[PDB]
Amino acid sequence: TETTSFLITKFSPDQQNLIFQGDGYTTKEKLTLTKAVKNTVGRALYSSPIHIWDRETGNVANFVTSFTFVINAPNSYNVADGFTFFIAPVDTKPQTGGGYLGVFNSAEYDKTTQTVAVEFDTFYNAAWDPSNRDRHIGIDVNSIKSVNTKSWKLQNGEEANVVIAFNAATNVLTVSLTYPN
Amino acid sequence: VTSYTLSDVVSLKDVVPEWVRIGFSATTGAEYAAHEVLSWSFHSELS
Ligand SMILES: OC[C@H]1O[C@H](O)[C@@H](O)[C@@H](O)[C@@H]1O
Ligand SMILES: [Ca+2]
Ligand SMILES: [Mn+2]
Repeated sequence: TETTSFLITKFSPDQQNLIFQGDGYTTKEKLTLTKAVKNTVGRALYSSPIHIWDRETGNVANFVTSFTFVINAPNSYNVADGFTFFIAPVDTKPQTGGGYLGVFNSAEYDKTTQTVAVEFDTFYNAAWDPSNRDRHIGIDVNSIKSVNTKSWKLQNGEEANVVIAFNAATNVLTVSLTYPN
Repeated sequence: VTSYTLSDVVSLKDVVPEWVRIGFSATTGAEYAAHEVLSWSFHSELS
């Protein structure tokens, strides 16, 4: 058995157990991925690698993560591009920005990407996003084109409480987003 | 209290390496917004 756990209920200016990439940085209380500026990318990773599955036994880890995020758009109607929770190789680095969310490079399936992400997409990219044009939660596997989505109404500047759990027994990944109001 | 849930099967073993790093990503393009995280917890167990 190998377990890795952590809890950060409030970020600090000197958050040393985190790796920052792009414009990501911490402040007292919050972790900022991007400011309200055009064409940027910000990422933050937990410092320690995590043993997710083992080739020897073929076992896969059960895991659960919870976080609270806030999207603050200065133009409440024109919002882009979104936020994601991802699981990538240990040497992961920012990928294509904009609609690619800094985690992918195309809408086709790329096994070399080796990334699973759960997106909170705020902008409709015609090339791959749902036709209903709704903002949405999506499960991404090696591609920006989600394998499954759920329309979601963004509450500008409101704290979203999220829980993502993975059941090793059933290979079911569950995402859950809740708002106060 | 508004809530949304989504779920699907993901064969992690065939997509990601044995060891991984986890994190958050957020981007802007021609349009934009501030993306922030207020707290974070994680727990994994591999038998
Ligand atoms: O920001 C919205 C949109 O702006 C531009 O069109 C590009 O950067 C896209 O990738 C992005 O999705
Ligand atoms: Ca999009
Ligand atoms: Mn999308």
